[PDB]
Amino acid sequence: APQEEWKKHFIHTGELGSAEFASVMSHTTSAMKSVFEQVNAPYSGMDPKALEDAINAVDLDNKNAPLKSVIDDVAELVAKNAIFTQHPDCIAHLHTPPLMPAVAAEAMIAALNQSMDSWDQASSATYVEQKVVNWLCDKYDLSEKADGIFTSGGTQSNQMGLMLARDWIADKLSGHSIQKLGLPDYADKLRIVCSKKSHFTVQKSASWMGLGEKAVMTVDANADGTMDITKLDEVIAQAKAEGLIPFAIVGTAGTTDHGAIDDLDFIADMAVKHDMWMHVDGAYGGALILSSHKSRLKGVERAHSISVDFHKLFYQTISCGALLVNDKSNFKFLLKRFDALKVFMTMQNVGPKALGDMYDHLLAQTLEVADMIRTNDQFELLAEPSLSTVLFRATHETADLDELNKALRLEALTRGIAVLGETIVDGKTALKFTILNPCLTTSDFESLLSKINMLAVEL
Amino acid sequence: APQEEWKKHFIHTGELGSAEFASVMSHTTSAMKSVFEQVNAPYSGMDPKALEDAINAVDLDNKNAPLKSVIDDVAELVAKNAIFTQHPDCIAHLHTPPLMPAVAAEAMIAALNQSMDSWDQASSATYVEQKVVNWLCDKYDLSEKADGIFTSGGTQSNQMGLMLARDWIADKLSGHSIQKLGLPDYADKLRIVCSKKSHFTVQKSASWMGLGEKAVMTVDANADGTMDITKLDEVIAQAKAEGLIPFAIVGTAGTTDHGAIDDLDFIADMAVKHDMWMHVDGAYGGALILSSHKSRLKGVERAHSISVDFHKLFYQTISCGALLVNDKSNFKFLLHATTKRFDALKVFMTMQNVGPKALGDMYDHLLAQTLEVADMIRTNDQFELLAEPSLSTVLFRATHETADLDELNKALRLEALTRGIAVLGETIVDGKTALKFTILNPCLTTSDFESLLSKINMLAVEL
Repeated sequence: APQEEWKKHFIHTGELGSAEFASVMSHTTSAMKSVFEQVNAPYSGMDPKALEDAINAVDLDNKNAPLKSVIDDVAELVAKNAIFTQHPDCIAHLHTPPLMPAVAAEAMIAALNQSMDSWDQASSATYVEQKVVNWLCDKYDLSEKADGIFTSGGTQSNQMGLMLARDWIADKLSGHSIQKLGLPDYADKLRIVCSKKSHFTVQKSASWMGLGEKAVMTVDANADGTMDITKLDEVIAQAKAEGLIPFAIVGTAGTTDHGAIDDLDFIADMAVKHDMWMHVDGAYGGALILSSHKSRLKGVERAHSISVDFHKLFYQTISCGALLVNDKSNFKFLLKRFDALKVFMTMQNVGPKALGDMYDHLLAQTLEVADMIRTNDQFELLAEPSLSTVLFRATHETADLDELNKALRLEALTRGIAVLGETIVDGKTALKFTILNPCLTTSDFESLLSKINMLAVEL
Repeated sequence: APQEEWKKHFIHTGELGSAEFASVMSHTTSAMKSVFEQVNAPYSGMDPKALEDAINAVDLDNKNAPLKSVIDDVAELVAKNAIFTQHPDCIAHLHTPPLMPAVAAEAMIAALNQSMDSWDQASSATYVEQKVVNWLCDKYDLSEKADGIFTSGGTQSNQMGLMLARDWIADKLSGHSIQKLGLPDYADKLRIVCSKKSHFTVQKSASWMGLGEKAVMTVDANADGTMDITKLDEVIAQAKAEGLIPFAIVGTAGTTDHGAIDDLDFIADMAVKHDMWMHVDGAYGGALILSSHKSRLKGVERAHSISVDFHKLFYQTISCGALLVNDKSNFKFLLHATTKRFDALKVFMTMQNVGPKALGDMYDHLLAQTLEVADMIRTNDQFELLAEPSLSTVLFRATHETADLDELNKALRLEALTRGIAVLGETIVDGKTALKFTILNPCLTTSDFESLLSKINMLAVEL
């Protein structure tokens, strides 16, 4: 009935159909510009309980306010108190400050609202995604039978590559269709091999697909975080001696805490020797394929599958991930948002070389930051960097450092002074920088170390 | 290292830090306005081979062009040749024209780039998501113990609801942790009961979680698309009598073709009698909770789990879905996506702006209009109505005294698409090719439908 009133809530084609659209989006842009301009820390420091109370009090039933005012309210309450990856002291996790071409692509994705499940919901988008996927297969130097699909991120990609592996091995061993029949009777013997430092989405993937955490067999890691190749075949051979069936092996290209890259070529050799599927978790370090350091990923091009997550080191907005396969017939076992537009635009604008130069810069800078910590007597460096993470702690001659560094991390977060990672290294609490922003200077790091020390002094 | 030239590629905080950002976004908003203004059909009608060739020819290596020109190029090649859900003649699928508040929300989501997996990556966002979840649990009248989480949409929500059911039943029967141990030895007996018209993500869900398509036990559907509850008790009793373990049942609130709503209350009573998990797939008709037709979902409040797709009839941009559970203790099975986006902002903004009553009013409208369109087809000798509508879909076909109708209706559907005249659904109804309207846009008029049927007839006359 009052359809004329409803027209303002929607975009329409033809003359004047998008005037309100342009007005509203111009308004949202200015609102966000004002937020960014007034940000002076990674977090506002607002009491999380007070923030929670104010959000909980918001009226979602009888407010019915003009959209521009709802945008102002969200700017003020939501945006102002968010975590600003764009601030130099937000430096904890694989949580990327977004690239401009991805933020622009999102504006077009939203307005078009294409659905990737069929051509007639995603005409030009279907071809864009395939073009990006084709280009990706070329960058990782995959075979002529290679293909890929965009997913929600590294988690869904890991789960998909491993679920492909699950169906692949059952078909191999006994021509058994898991898709039609469920898991085969020997499923309880199947085992996925991975490092102690691989992402927990390996165990989670195994649970989801019905094998359970018990299906995951770990191999000891080295001290730099890499899988220990001198133990690998032994773990596989002992399993087989016990009647177990190692069917998949996960090589990690960029561990979450160390940024370690497994020996992919040796892992690929093991996959050949023992007839396993190699899945490469390239969520973090897969971006190095564009850099001067591509050689560290040698063996990746031999993978059965590879998870690539663009919303980490490619700086794309969440979600943006792909799963690649060396042989697209493996997609037979399996027989949605336009996130590929982000990568399509990025590569035309910033381009792959620039991205690689950024990563070269990040690796060098991370070495420099380790050196800064090493020579600073209020800190202790806890590992030598492998990629763009730094592992370190505040130090004191009498204080209980586990206690100090846990308190430190949470205080810095709560006050909005810095957003720092926290892990265990060698049995000790470590703080973590995950350096992603390629525009930080040594003075940023110097100021960051000083903020952290000033907090340590008070605890 | 050219850190000063890289600066242009990123937003920064403080004075002048977001100047380029504003300029680029304003450019992009302008480019989309131009696109929308020049759009005059659901699809441009460009030869798909030509469009694919042009897209494949794009340089992703050595172009390295200024961002505004790349934006111009994508507007020209990608946007201009997209499927426009905003055009009245785009009317095939559960593919929604986006609500303005969802589009504005995406701008803020993209700029903040919060990651929902932890508070220190999503500080205000975590509470926004929980607020919206709590609100949803109210709207569906769930228990004091209810909770939910946002997902990528109906597929992920279906898979998660049924995976929870899978772990729930192993825990109940033998205290067996599927999380820790994998499927129990009796897994081969487990069965999920659904109708012949349920979404195929039930079978796909079963395949993903290790049970296989053979785990799905289908029950006959009535002609109107609803589950036939006539033999449902006996089908379950017989399965159990054979040593099978029916552990979950899917009630569909809005089937894909008919828009039929299963008798969710009786399914819930089956689940009490037979000790099963009832999962409600409300990806389509879950939205009716806000309308005058809420009564049709009676029984939804008793579900063990409910999937809700906001990017369908709630008009949110893809992705925007959630899975609700009546007892949050059931989430314990999940506890050992990661990186997930702040989609809940869309609903949070939409309910402040449009609000639930206005959406309810839109749905009342859509149900009435669908009946009106069915009537219009009924009294038009050029078409044959193939089902009485149940929600916002209409099933019909072009008719002719001698022509092969299966052939005619197939050809006109594909031709309407490739010429960009209309985006129409196609299905099978009583073994006959049917065309389909999925009416979603609440702003369409009688004259839109008259002209749409006229456009279709003219295609038919030529075929």
